[PDB]
Amino acid sequence: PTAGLEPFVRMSRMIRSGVPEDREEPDELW
Amino acid sequence: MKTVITEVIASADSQGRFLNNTELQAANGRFQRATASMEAARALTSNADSLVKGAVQEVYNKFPYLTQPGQMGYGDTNQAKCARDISHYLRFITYSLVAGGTGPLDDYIVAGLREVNRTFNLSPSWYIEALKHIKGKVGSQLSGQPLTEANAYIDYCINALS
Amino acid sequence: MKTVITEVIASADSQGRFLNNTELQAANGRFQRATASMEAARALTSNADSLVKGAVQEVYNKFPYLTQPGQMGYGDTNQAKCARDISHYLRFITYSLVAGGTGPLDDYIVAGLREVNRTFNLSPSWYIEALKHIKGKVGSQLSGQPLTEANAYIDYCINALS
Amino acid sequence: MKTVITEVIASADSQGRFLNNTELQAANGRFQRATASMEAARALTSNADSLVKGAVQEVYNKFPYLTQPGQMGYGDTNQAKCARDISHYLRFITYSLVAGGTGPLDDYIVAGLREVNRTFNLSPSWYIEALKHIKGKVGSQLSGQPLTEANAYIDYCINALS
Amino acid sequence: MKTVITEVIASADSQGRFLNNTELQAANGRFQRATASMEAARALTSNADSLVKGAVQEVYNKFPYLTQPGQMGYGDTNQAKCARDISHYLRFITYSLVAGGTGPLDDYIVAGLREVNRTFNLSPSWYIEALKHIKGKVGSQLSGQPLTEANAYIDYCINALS
Amino acid sequence: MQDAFTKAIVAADLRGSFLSEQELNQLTNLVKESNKRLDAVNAITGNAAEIISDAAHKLFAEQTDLIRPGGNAYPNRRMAACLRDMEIILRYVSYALLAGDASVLEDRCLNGLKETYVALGTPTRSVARAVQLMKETAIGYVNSPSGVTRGDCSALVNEAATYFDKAAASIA
Amino acid sequence: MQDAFTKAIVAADLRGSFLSEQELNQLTNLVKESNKRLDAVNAITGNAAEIISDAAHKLFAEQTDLIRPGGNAYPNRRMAACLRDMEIILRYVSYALLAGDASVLEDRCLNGLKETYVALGTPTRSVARAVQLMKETAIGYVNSPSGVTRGDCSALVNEAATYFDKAAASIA
Amino acid sequence: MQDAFTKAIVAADLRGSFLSEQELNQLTNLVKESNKRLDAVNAITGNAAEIISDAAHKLFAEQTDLIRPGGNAYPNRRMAACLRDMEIILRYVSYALLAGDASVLEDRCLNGLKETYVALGTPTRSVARAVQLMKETAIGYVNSPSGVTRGDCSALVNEAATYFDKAAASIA
Amino acid sequence: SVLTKAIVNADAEARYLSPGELDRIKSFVASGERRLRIAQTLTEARERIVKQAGDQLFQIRPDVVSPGGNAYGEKMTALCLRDLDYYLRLVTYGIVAGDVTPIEEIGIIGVKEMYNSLQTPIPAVAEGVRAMKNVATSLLSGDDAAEAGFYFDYLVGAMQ
Amino acid sequence: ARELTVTPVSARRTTSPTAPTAPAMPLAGYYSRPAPRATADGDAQTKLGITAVAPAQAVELRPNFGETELQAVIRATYKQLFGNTYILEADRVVQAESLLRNGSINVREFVRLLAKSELYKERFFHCTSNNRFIELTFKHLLGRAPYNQSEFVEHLDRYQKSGYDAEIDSYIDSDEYRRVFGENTVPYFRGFKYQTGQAAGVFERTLKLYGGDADSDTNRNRQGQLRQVDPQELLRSGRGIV
Ligand SMILES: CCC1=C(C)/C(=C/C2=NC(=C\c3[nH]c(/C=C4\NC(=O)[C@H](C)[C@H]4CC)c(C)c3CCC(=O)O)/C(CCC(=O)O)=C2C)NC1=O
Ligand SMILES: CCC1=C(C)/C(=C/C2=NC(=C\c3[nH]c(/C=C4\NC(=O)[C@H](C)[C@H]4CC)c(C)c3CCC(=O)O)/C(CCC(=O)O)=C2C)NC1=O
Ligand SMILES: CCC1=C(C)/C(=C/C2=NC(=C\c3[nH]c(/C=C4\NC(=O)[C@H](C)[C@H]4CC)c(C)c3CCC(=O)O)/C(CCC(=O)O)=C2C)NC1=O
Ligand SMILES: CCC1=C(C)/C(=C/C2=NC(=C\c3[nH]c(/C=C4\NC(=O)[C@H](C)[C@H]4CC)c(C)c3CCC(=O)O)/C(CCC(=O)O)=C2C)NC1=O
Ligand SMILES: CCC1=C(C)/C(=C/C2=NC(=C\c3[nH]c(/C=C4\NC(=O)[C@H](C)[C@H]4CC)c(C)c3CCC(=O)O)/C(CCC(=O)O)=C2C)NC1=O
Ligand SMILES: CCC1=C(C)/C(=C/C2=NC(=C\c3[nH]c(/C=C4\NC(=O)[C@H](C)[C@H]4CC)c(C)c3CCC(=O)O)/C(CCC(=O)O)=C2C)NC1=O
Ligand SMILES: CCC1=C(C)/C(=C/C2=NC(=C\c3[nH]c(/C=C4\NC(=O)[C@H](C)[C@H]4CC)c(C)c3CCC(=O)O)/C(CCC(=O)O)=C2C)NC1=O
Ligand SMILES: CCC1=C(C)/C(=C/C2=NC(=C\c3[nH]c(/C=C4\NC(=O)[C@H](C)[C@H]4CC)c(C)c3CCC(=O)O)/C(CCC(=O)O)=C2C)NC1=O
Ligand SMILES: CCC1=C(C)/C(=C/C2=NC(=C\c3[nH]c(/C=C4\NC(=O)[C@H](C)[C@H]4CC)c(C)c3CCC(=O)O)/C(CCC(=O)O)=C2C)NC1=O
Ligand SMILES: CCC1=C(C)/C(=C/C2=NC(=C\c3[nH]c(/C=C4\NC(=O)[C@H](C)[C@H]4CC)c(C)c3CCC(=O)O)/C(CCC(=O)O)=C2C)NC1=O
Repeated sequence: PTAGLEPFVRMSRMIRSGVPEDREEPDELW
Repeated sequence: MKTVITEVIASADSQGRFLNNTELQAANGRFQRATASMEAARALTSNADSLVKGAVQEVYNKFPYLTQPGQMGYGDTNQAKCARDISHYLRFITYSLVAGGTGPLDDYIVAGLREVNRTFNLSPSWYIEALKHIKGKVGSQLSGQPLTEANAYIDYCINALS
Repeated sequence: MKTVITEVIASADSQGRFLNNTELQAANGRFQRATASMEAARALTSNADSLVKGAVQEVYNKFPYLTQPGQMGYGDTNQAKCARDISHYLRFITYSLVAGGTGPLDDYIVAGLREVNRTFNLSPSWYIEALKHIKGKVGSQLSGQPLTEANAYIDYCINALS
Repeated sequence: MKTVITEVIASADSQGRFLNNTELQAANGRFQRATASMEAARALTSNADSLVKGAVQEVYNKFPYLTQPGQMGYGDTNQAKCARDISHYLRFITYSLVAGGTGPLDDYIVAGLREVNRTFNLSPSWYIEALKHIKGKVGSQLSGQPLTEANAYIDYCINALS
Repeated sequence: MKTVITEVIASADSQGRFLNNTELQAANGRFQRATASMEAARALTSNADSLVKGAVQEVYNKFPYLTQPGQMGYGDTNQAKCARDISHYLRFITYSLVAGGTGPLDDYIVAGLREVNRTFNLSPSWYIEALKHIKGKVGSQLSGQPLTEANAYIDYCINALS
Repeated sequence: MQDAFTKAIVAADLRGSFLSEQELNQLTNLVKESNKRLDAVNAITGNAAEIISDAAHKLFAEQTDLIRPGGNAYPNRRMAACLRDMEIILRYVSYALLAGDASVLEDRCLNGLKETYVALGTPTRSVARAVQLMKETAIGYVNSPSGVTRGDCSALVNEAATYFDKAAASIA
Repeated sequence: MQDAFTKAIVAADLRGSFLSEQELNQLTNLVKESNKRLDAVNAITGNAAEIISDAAHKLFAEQTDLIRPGGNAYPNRRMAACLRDMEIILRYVSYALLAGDASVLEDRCLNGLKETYVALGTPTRSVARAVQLMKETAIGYVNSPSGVTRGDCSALVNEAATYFDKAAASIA
Repeated sequence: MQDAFTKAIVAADLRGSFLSEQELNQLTNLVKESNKRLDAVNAITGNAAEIISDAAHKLFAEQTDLIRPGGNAYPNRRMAACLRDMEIILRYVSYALLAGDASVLEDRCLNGLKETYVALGTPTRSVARAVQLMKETAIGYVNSPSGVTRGDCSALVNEAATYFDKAAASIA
Repeated sequence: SVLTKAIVNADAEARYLSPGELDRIKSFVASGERRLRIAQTLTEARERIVKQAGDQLFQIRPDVVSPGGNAYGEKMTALCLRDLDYYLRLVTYGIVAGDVTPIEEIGIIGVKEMYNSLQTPIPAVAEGVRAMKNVATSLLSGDDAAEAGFYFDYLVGAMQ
Repeated sequence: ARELTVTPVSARRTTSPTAPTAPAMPLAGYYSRPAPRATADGDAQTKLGITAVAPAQAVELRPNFGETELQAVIRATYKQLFGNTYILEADRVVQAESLLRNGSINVREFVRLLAKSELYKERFFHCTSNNRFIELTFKHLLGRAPYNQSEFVEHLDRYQKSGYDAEIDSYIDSDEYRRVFGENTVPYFRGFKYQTGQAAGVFERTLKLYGGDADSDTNRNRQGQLRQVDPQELLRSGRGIV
């Protein structure tokens, strides 16, 4: 169904459509 | 004898502890509630006579056969001991109202109830029906928090008998 | 965690029993009392900053020697950990105010207090004096039943430390 | 399940002890008694059908009002569940006869009886009257030690219900 | 009162048992050790006067503020009750030395210590510092196994107070 | 044990903070609705026996296998155990309702309960159903009582339901 | 255990009667003064440690024999027992004060106490005195507290005194 | 419970033999060094409180998360539990040191301990560290005491270390 | 990783892996659990490690935290420890990879140009890393402490 | 719109800030911020399958008991000795309750009469294996798991030599029962507190024996009465040629 289109989570050599989920943000702590 | 006051004191004592804000807050509830309770008590007290005769009769009207010969609603002594018994219940209801807890009911009517009723061939159904009737009429003697209090204790007796 | 609500529920459960009029009267106390408690809580909450700095200083003013070198009121870390500790106490006082009982104080500060203070060479006298001072100033932030509540819990901590 | 055999074994086990002449004498009683017991059992077994219908009816004849509408001896389902219940009692009586003790009665009818009857508004009086009737008719199906056995267990149920 | 002798006897008694080679070996330790113990005892006994005045003063020299007015090292009665208290400790140290165990210390000073000190606002720190000083001076009154014994018991008191 | 305030306090403490003005007013509202809450708990207490009885009558009306030999509410001993469990669960649901928090229910009653029943051979789906029936009748009573002041108790009826639904889910 | 209401109820029942209008209003008055009562109990709780401590300091100021060897508040173990008893008695006096009845004090604390002390060799007259000192200071606190509304607490101060005086009498 | 002699005896018995001249002299040597051993056990007993205190101060100096809310040595109750465990472990290490065998330590203290802490959410690596600090200070005391005769205690200091190291390894 | 490095050399010479290359993959993977434990311990103490590095740094160079210093002030110091947190993280990555590929692309290639722009004294960043070695190394067994130490000394080396 | 854009933090993602030419203020605290593993006290007890309830608080006959406190003691003793199992009112030991009502027996002797009752033998002794019986008797009377495989061998040997009643008396006359319940305290679960002279493995074993406030040492579970603490795991902690 959308299974063919699904392995497109690998994107490119290095291309991920935006924002890498949760991202730690340590500046407050420092 | 279970009251809000005795309960909090019991709980303090058993932990070897002075009464603290938790326990005094509790006590304030019991004292704040006294007005409604005691209004219910006064109304149940002065209507006692008729509340009792009303409920006694209703036991016979709901269980017609009780009043036939050879039965337990027949003759002066059965019918006398019945009025007395409902009167005992109303009496302890007023006491529980005044006391701020079920203690008087627990100690003088609930503890032992079933054993006694079972040895003497007394059906709880009668007593529930006496109390259901008393509950119907107390609907128009009281209202608001005095009625809620009266209800609380009448219902408490009905659950004790089921 | 000890509150009027948890206490009555505990007492019911341990007798295998539904909550009855005794227990609900108690609960009404805790709910009726919430307004004064929560006013104390809001006042102690917003003044926290200064109540803490006031009490911290008073520990040094009453025990002057603490602030000399080689002593436990000297250097940033001791004086920092002190402010923090009084802040912990005020925090749990507000919690006890909001909760309707001493539970938060019992579970988070009283249980273990002496063992900890004894291992770390912390004198209760400081903490009593911090609290005596906080009690002085809370005299003019509150009045009536909110003040009585604030007092109840401050005094509860002082007795825990004596 | 209480029988003479299980009782003596229980008593031996609990003292960490082989069965001795005391315990084997006891067992001989139970075995010597089996003939009378089992004659009662066979007679109660084949007459079951009519013993049950006889007792069911007698509950209505002694409590006429039960069979009126709005009552618990009315409609197919009440009257069906009644026959069934008396049948349960006779069944366990035969089991107790065959087993050599009250075990089957204790485990399957006595344990829990009152709680169940009280939740479901079932009066013991009916059941006593069912059993009193069954006792009347069993007077002419048996005699001698088989009758004494039948009686022992019927009476045991009547005492369980008083 | 805990001594090597009482301990082994207690352990025998509680198993319903005569003293055996295990228990008599133990006792020999206590008897072999008496010479060093009792030398410590005699030295601590005759120097008592000065050991006490030395430690009392050291409490004021280490806590200078104690000797100012409004404080607990001021006036004849505080300073008198202090000397007395250190004297109590040295007394029980000598007793523990002579007795062959901590019993005298456990029964007369340790049991109850914190409750008393807490009610009377007595800081253990003073008492530790009294004892630390007594330990310094006892370094040159004794040596070898008498010093080790003296130390054992002084340190035992310091741990009781931490 | 927790109540709704105690819960607030534990979450605040895990931040190292005095209660948020957010949390304060949520609790001010609980105090606001507390008379209704007391009536709701009182509705259950005042009809406990009938709630259990009526649930029961209906459970065995539906599942006539439980009262046959071989069935888990047969003989009298087992029926009394089943009636007792109905009461125990109704009890802890009423406690949760006074408290404004499910914890007493989850910790003292629901924790381990399913595995107990499976060990015993007690059909959990039937027990879940008995709980669903208690819910219907209990809420019935919360909604239609003796001379209580007229108002809206739906918030509390929902909350009571979730306690009944927790128990059901936990057991089935 | 009795409180002032429970006491009324027991006496009424022994007549076979609903409470007399006499007794009703006596109890209405107890409810009338109950805020003051709560402050009075709170006065003791809030200063329990100092009440015991101050009583103690003064007891041994007067009776310097108790703290000598041979004396019943020597060594630390005995002093801790004596301090503990002071607390126990102050505790049951506060319970009686919340209750409006001496029974908890007489039944759980005073009953047998004298004979205990005599068996132990504890000088009862000294214990009586320690109780008299607790009374002085406790009432001090009942009468002069933190921002309580001004009014007359003498009725309650008397009643508290009789509980202290019961204990003293019972023990000496 | 085993000590170093008892251990010898158990191994001999498993051969069906009287103790080997090998084993005899190993035990003669333990008797030879026993005064030193008594001083070593005495070093720990005489400074137990400071050993725990100093270990503690340093543990929380390093791991300031434990004393924040969310941390396993917060609030007072948990800190008291942590201080108590430090004492318990130091206690069984001293017992092993008197005995010349680790068994009392392994059997009464270490057995199950790791799984307890994991169940509790107690960070085992922090507990291991607290044990390492107790070791440093304890040995410090074993090596530099009050007027003990001068000699070499390194054999005993090693053995004490292995008991501290057993505990650490067992827990981390 | 060790894998990436071996393979890239293989592919670049148009060939299958050597016995040597195969051997190191085998020895490497055998140390997997150990390397993972070394990273865990250090991840578990990260907040403590940067701090103790940060104290060791400011004693040795109180000037960096002085009027004309790159890290002078509370928030110029906050960013400085954050950079120390960055490098400890990269060190945990390197240890589990068994080489520097990741450490290198993320935080040394371009680092001279970055810090020269910000005018950060590079050699005092190298000191901050030595300081972290000292702390981290005191939370690891002798054998694991050495294995970790190689990666700390690499970063110290690359800032040079 | 300046204010909205500016004068307001607005919504980006979340979160902000602290940076050039710079910064913002909500204060801070050094030992203020909560450590991340992050939480609670009481999560610990409650996490598992809560044994929130045991930390304990014994109930008793504080000389001068009320009928309500006595009924609470009686209900607590039945819940402890028989677990969460329903007991019919006909199955109750009415004679032993009457003796306790009259103050003629203490709570210890009432527990002795209940543990010697035929109801306890039917539920726990006749329906389980002798080793599982011993595990449950330790659970019900002492509130703990067994410490070592020696306690089992001594209790099994006493039961074989002196029978059931002498085995029940051995738990109740133990110095452990006397030291920690005395005469007037109902038995309660103890295995969640480190107790003096314990064995750390007792905590884990008492958790295995305590399936929670809804579990039934109920003797019906199809398989019926088995065992729950392993013999291999029991052997860790001691093993001796007792
Ligand atoms: C303190 C509280 C208290 C209660 C509640 C109480 C109930 C009670 N009801 C009794 C008898 C009785 N109760 C009734 C009741 C009734 N008869 C009727 O006409 C009606 C059907 C019904 C009233 C609804 C009867 C007929 C007896 C006589 C039973 C007998 O001795 O055969 C008895 C037996 C002693 C006696 O004969 O008086 C007790 C103890 N006793 C108490 O001390
Ligand atoms: C949740 C409730 C809670 C409380 C109440 C609490 C008290 C507490 N205070 C502590 C330390 C401390 N407390 C102080 C207190 C003071 N220093 C001064 O300048 C003044 C004299 C005084 C304030 C009045 C000091 C100096 C320390 C450091 C002690 C040390 O580690 O040497 C510690 C040891 C752990 C640590 O070092 O932080 C605890 C547990 N901890 C808690 O979790
Ligand atoms: C194994 C032994 C055993 C017994 C003894 C037993 C009794 C018993 N009788 C019941 C109901 C009943 N029992 C009766 C009895 C009668 N109705 C009449 O017409 C007469 C008055 C009377 C017969 C004398 C009735 C009407 C019900 C239905 C009650 C209801 O659900 O409303 C129920 C409730 C479950 C059900 O509805 O079947 C039980 C458990 N159950 C058992 O498992
Ligand atoms: C048998 C063993 C035993 C011990 C150890 C003991 C301690 C002890 N010290 C006390 C008082 C005291 N202890 C001190 C101690 C001191 N004052 C100073 O100048 C110094 C700071 C310090 C000495 C280092 C003071 C001032 C008091 C009077 C406290 C009071 O009543 O206010 C009291 C209260 C009773 C009394 O006032 O005498 C006890 C029981 N009692 C015993 O029976
Ligand atoms: C003894 C313990 C105790 C109880 C039980 C208690 C009840 C109580 N319920 C109240 C109100 C009320 N109670 C309800 C309850 C309901 N309304 C409905 O229509 C539903 C059927 C039911 C839902 C639960 C409502 C609507 C009010 C009026 C609004 C309010 O005061 O919040 C009030 C305020 C006075 C009044 O308006 O009557 C009290 C004191 N107070 C107590 O101290
Ligand atoms: C948390 C438990 C709790 C407490 C403690 C409580 C106290 C309380 N004390 C009150 C009054 C008062 N309390 C006192 C008490 C005193 N007057 C004096 O001069 C004496 C020093 C002291 C003698 C005991 C007086 C005189 C009043 C005003 C009159 C009255 O309301 O009866 C009031 C009525 C409001 C007010 O006037 O402030 C409350 C609510 N309420 C509670 O729910
Ligand atoms: C056989 C001898 C014996 C040992 C060794 C023992 C350990 C032990 N430690 C416990 C708790 C504990 N142990 C600690 C210890 C620590 N917290 C930290 O953050 C530090 C890393 C560490 C101190 C160095 C804490 C905080 C708890 C309480 C956990 C909780 O209830 O949340 C408990 C649970 C029971 C209780 O809290 O009393 C046991 C059984 N019990 C025993 O009987
Ligand atoms: C009350 C129980 C008890 C103790 C504690 C005890 C101690 C004790 N330690 C001794 C020796 C000693 N003890 C040590 C101990 C040490 N040397 C060092 O330099 C280290 C700092 C320390 C390491 C532990 C040494 C080196 C000797 C002398 C050699 C020997 O006798 O083995 C001796 C022999 C006499 C002497 O030379 O002083 C005794 C009796 N005897 C006892 O009955
Ligand atoms: C913490 C509060 C608590 C709960 C909730 C509890 C549940 C519980 N239910 C049990 C049994 C039981 N529970 C039931 C219940 C049912 N049977 C059915 O068929 C129906 C589906 C259902 C009624 C709705 C029955 C029949 C048994 C007896 C099983 C047997 O012994 O065969 C038992 C075994 C012990 C005993 O029989 O007394 C426990 C522990 N125990 C507790 O202490
Ligand atoms: C329910 C009735 C019941 C049984 C059956 C029972 C078995 C049983 N056998 C045990 C031990 C034992 N059983 C044996 C038996 C044997 N050794 C051999 O080499 C032979 C092959 C065999 C004899 C034929 C031995 C030697 C031990 C002691 C094991 C030890 O402690 O090392 C133990 C451990 C507790 C104790 O030692 O008292 C139990 C529970 N316990 C019971 O309560």
